[PDB]
Amino acid sequence: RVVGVVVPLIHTNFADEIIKGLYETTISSGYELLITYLDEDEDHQYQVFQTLLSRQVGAVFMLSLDIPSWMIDKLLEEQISVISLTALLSEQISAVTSNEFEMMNSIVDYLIDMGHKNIALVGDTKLTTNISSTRRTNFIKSMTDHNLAYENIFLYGNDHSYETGYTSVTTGYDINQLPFTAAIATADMVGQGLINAMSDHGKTVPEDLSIVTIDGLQQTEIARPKLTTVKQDFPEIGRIAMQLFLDSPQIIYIPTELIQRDSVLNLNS
Amino acid sequence: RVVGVVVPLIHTNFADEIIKGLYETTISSGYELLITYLDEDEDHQYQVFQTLLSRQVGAVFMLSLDIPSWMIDKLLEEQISVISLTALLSEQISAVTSNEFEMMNSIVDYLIDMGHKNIALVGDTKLTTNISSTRRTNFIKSMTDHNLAYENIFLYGNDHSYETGYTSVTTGYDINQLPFTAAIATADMVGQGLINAMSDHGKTVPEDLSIVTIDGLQQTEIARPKLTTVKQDFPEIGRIAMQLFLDSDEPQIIYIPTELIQRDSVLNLN
Ligand SMILES: OC[C@H]1O[C@H](O)[C@H](O)[C@@H](O)[C@@H]1O
Ligand SMILES: OC[C@H]1O[C@H](O)[C@H](O)[C@@H](O)[C@@H]1O
Repeated sequence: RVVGVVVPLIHTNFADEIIKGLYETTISSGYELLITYLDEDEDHQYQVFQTLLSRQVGAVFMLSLDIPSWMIDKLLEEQISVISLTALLSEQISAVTSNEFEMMNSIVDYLIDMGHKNIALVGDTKLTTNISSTRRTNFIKSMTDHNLAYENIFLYGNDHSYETGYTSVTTGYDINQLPFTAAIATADMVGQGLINAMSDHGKTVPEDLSIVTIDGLQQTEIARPKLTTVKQDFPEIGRIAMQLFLDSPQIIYIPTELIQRDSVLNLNS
Repeated sequence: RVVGVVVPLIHTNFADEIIKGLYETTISSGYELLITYLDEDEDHQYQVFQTLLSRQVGAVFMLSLDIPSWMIDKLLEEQISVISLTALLSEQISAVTSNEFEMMNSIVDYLIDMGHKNIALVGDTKLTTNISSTRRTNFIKSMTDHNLAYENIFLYGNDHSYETGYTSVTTGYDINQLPFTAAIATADMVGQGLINAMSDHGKTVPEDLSIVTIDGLQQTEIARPKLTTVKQDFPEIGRIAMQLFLDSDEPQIIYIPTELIQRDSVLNLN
């Protein structure tokens, strides 16, 4: 009675929170949890798969979004259950996730209510050949649904790192003449990068830039000012996913919450 | 051709860095890496052990200080190599670690050179029945080796959390009249807690409190002020532990060097 979890070698702190939930449910049901890491090297990825097959796992939980199709097919073809978390990896399998459009729309709704019109999405905003640009597309859809235009929509960045947040307002835009009043950060660390870049250049959040992040992990509480954030319930994603395996395709959505803290200015005030 | 790594459920981010090192050496030697978590429940611990020998691991790397003796013994008795990382778990096994006294002594030496005399250790400072209070003991030894006295030595905390750092100078001591001028934080997040507690109560680091942390991970770079820190080479610890296993067919301790990185969180009082 073993289940596997595949975690990217490069991941936000959210993996540990998902794993805490998976672990709670595996322990109480008589299963053990094996954790394995996945790099972007096809040959190493295959070695790993032989390690999932050869520990005769009953299920594999995927957190990545960057999993090769042959891995999912090979696992399913061995009668192993495959369930993806925080993303919809394949038509063929079930997923447990926060609802991406609802998260994004909750932020845009809020920032517009707070008087913002010119808004940036900062973090993982790139277009690629094989991976959906989920947040980029949802941001643009939500902004346009709220009757804002292309001229109000700003994008920056290739990943969820602190560095991307930091560079967005140093190399990306003119920190002394920012064309947006608010930034939606695709992960908490991007938000911290923004805070520090502003502070390091003698500016202050939220007076000089409002920020909202997605994930709502510890860093949003450690930041000064404390970051307004859409908090995901990562442990619940894990628990619900394991329970889905135990009870046996579909998509199950776990709700999120926009937590209002100290990083947004009311421009109507 | 598999090795296992046992990680505590409650861990600083040092584990990931060790795992990065382990992984690079396993990859290039044709081994695969199984990661398992360990909680405080003896019955769950035994299941984890059953998962380790049933997956026929050649070696098990231990990161915790809290592993039961019976697990180490049962693994060794199955002819599985056991090596501990960042801690010397048993006299029966090899270990790869930063040198704890050298780390602590380097920090105390620096703080005293910078004019500090009244110094706190904040973080995991508790005495227990079964786990050596390594940092507490080394702090005290170093302070007394430098001819300071018990009246100069302050302690606070039971763990390496942000909350322990934050609470140390708010509910542990009087934030308005701290009896120490510098705090040695046993983990980076403790240092972050200290910075925030000071900032939230109208004070500023380092003007009102100097801080040095142990570990030197990303939090020390994103903190403001940036934290002066003893940086451990966690990936090197991981690589060397795996290399020890690969090179083996008695038990040794291999010390991995550290370095004190001076940033923005210490004031010279002289
Ligand atoms: O951590 C930032 C993001 O990482 C991954 O893309 C997850 O799918 C997403 O839920 C998370 O917000
Ligand atoms: O992260 C704080 C401490 O945690 C663990 O106890 C490690 O053994 C130690 O090396 C580290 O400094």
